[PDB]
Amino acid sequence: IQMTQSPSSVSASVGDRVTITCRASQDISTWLAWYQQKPGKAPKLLIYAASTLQSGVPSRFSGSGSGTDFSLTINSLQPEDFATYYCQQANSFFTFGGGTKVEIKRTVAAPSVFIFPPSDEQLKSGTASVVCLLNNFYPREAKVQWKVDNALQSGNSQESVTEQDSKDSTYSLSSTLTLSKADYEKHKLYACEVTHQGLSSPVTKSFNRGE
Amino acid sequence: TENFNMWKNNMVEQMHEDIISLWDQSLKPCVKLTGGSVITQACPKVSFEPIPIHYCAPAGFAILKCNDKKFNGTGPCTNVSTVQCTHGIRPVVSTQLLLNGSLAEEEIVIRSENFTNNAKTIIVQLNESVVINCTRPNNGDIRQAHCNLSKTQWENTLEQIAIKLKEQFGNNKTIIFNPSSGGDPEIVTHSFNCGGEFFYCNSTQLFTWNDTRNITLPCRIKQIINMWQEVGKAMYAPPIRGQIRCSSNITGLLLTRDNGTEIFRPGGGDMRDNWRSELYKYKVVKIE
Amino acid sequence: EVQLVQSGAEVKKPGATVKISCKASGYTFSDFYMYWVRQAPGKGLEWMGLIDPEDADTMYAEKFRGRVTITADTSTDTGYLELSSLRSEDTAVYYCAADPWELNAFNVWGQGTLVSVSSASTKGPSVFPLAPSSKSTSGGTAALGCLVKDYFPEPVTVSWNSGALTSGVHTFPAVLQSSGLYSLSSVVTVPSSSLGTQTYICNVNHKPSNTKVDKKVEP
Ligand SMILES: CC1(C)CC(NC(=O)C(=O)Nc2ccc(Br)cc2)CC(C)(C)N1
Ligand SMILES: *[C@@H]1O[C@H](CO)[C@@H](O)[C@H](O)[C@H]1NC(C)=O
Ligand SMILES: *[C@@H]1O[C@H](CO)[C@@H](O)[C@H](O)[C@H]1NC(C)=O
Ligand SMILES: *[C@@H]1O[C@H](CO)[C@@H](O)[C@H](O)[C@H]1NC(C)=O
Ligand SMILES: *[C@@H]1O[C@H](CO)[C@@H](O)[C@H](O)[C@H]1NC(C)=O
Ligand SMILES: *[C@@H]1O[C@H](CO)[C@@H](O)[C@H](O)[C@H]1NC(C)=O
Ligand SMILES: *[C@@H]1O[C@H](CO)[C@@H](O)[C@H](O)[C@H]1NC(C)=O
Ligand SMILES: *[C@@H]1O[C@H](CO)[C@@H](O)[C@H](O)[C@H]1NC(C)=O
Repeated sequence: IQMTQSPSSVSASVGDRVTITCRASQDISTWLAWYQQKPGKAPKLLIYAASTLQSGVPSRFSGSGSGTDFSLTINSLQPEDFATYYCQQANSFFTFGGGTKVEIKRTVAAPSVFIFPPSDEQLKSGTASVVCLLNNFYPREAKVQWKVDNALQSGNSQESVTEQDSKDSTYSLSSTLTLSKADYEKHKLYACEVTHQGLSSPVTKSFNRGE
Repeated sequence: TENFNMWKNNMVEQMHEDIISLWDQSLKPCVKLTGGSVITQACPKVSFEPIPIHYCAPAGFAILKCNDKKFNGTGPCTNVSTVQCTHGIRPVVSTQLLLNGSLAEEEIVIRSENFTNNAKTIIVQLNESVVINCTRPNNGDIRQAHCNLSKTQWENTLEQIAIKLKEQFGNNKTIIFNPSSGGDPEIVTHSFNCGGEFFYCNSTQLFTWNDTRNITLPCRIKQIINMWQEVGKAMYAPPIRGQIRCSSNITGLLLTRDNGTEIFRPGGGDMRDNWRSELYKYKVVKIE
Repeated sequence: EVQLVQSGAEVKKPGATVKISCKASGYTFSDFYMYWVRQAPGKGLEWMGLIDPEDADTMYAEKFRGRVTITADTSTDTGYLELSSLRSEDTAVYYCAADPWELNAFNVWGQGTLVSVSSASTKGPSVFPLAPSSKSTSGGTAALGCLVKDYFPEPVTVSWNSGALTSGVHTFPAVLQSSGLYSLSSVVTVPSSSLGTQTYICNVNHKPSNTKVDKKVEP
């Protein structure tokens, strides 16, 4: 009743052969189905019975396995094959796997760091949000820290990363620091140091409140 | 000249535990729900092909057989015979209708532990079987099925049975048959296992008869069933795509009585009664 | 011909009960299984349970086994899902699936139903300018955008210059604050030598509250 899907993430280039696996805690014979999902779109069935292909689905998709061990493979990787795939139990219950994301592999790219001070319109409302932007970088892994007056703070900030772009195949991260009007006025130096694989040393973009 | 008894019989409980152990070896559920516990396991697709089972007596014991043409199953038998093993009994798990059973020697014989009691199940034994074909269309719907039998032949059966009923409950009475009032799908419909699949056939045309060519029964295949071995639910694997056919003989029925008139409805549920209809002439006794 | 139409999105309080419906068409509704699956934003697919309408046989996942209920009205050909004791963790898009061709897989899917659970009431967002500056310019490029803060529930659409500007436009997914309110940001990279001539306006839209806002970003 438990499905393990590995790896969790895989990066490849166009025209490559991708292969993902799927493990079942209990013997479920040949009752496994594979799905394809894209951000915003509903899941589309690809392979059922752990081998039989769906009518309309490209022939470059093939599956195999039986019992507890399965696997999905693609003959050639097309530009529309990049997505998330799931394996599903289908003997009695229909438990899904963790899923696996297929991302595009490219050369390392250094993030363009920019910082935006709180607007006058927000300060009038009673709050103050600082935004740190990391534009176009790779891989997706990156660290962003907030330091107020050289003091590392945590618990008062959140971030979000955009999906992999299609033109340059990079990512962009947005980190927002939110404090009240009073708290924000009790300090002067606001900075967000960034550590990335494409950066030799931690880059820091800062500004003094009232500049 | 000893006393026989089919209701307190020990052999019935003997094979009941045997059939249970048989289903655990061939027809294993994929999900089992019993006593607030969720159990999951392997669920292989094994076809269920019944085979005549001969029950013999252990070392230091013997099986006595009663040879009475009209023995109600309770009382002293004058024609007692000593045998080694019983006749080939085909372990057919079902409800309402008894399949592939043994027929009556002379005429129909209705048996009951207590006719006066409406709670006690009534076991009917025919002296002539009525063939019923339950097939499943080949590769519409995979869970859809149907059964066919002779309408006229089934009419006579009901008529002959109704005669035996009044012959026991008094002549001046009206015998009417009505479908099950309610209950689980297995009880309300004629349920049975064929080709490893569980069939649930609608039995409204068979049990809607009044004193004053063929019959097609619409059936369905389920995966979630109410276990007969014990209390709880079980979920089996998806049905096979191949053709499923099973021609069997109706050799008996299970009736249950409850507008001042005699109304009889299809019974079943306790598979013990199914074994009784075959072991009503046998009993195990220890050799002295 | 064969499609599953679900009910519109809803909003519930932590502790209330929600009930979703799914109308089927193009096949014998009472002769096939109906499945339910939910997906939390950022996470993967999660099976909840199934049902055999004609007899009302159900099977629930171990997680929801205790506060979930699946039914199927064969009179109107509509399946229902009910989850009680709702929490902030139950926020996700719920789907009702089926298998008309009997392949033992979810071949057909509904459009989905977003169920937002939070102690926060429905509220329109507040748009804040992200003015360009020497702290956001790289050589010949400049960085600007808009900040949509404190809104509920989702979703929110954002365009620049009425869809006129698309190049270098990045819109980030929203983030759920501890207050139970959402907040997201959208930025754009443009030539620095065009900041004092070209006008930049972001367009924010919030349907759940009927809130449209057009903000002009200036240095
Ligand atoms: C005594 C009583 C009332 C009988 C009930 N019987 C059944 O559920 C039953 O016979 N089910 C069944 C299952 C498969 C087939 Br094929 C045919 C029939 C079950 C228990 C729990 C023993 N209670
Ligand atoms: C069966 O026969 C015995 C012995 O003659 C008798 O006592 C009993 O009433 C009979 N049972 C029925 C149900 O006819
Ligand atoms: C079966 O019972 C009927 C009466 O119900 C009887 O006429 C017939 O002789 C019995 N068996 C035969 C020979 O058909
Ligand atoms: C059968 O039921 C009747 C009516 O309740 C009762 O009087 C009689 O004693 C019962 N016979 C038995 C249990 O042997
Ligand atoms: C199946 O049932 C029919 C009556 O419905 C019967 O004529 C036939 O003999 C049975 N099986 C065979 C051998 O075709
Ligand atoms: C059995 O068939 C009759 C006649 O078509 C129908 O009215 C009834 O609903 C059926 N019973 C079940 C349980 O499907
Ligand atoms: C009854 O017995 C016949 C003959 O052996 C067999 O073909 C048929 O499958 C049996 N019926 C059932 C329901 O097992
Ligand atoms: C029904 O099948 C049995 C074997 O399962 C067979 O012995 C019997 O003759 C058949 N009934 C009749 C008389 O058609």
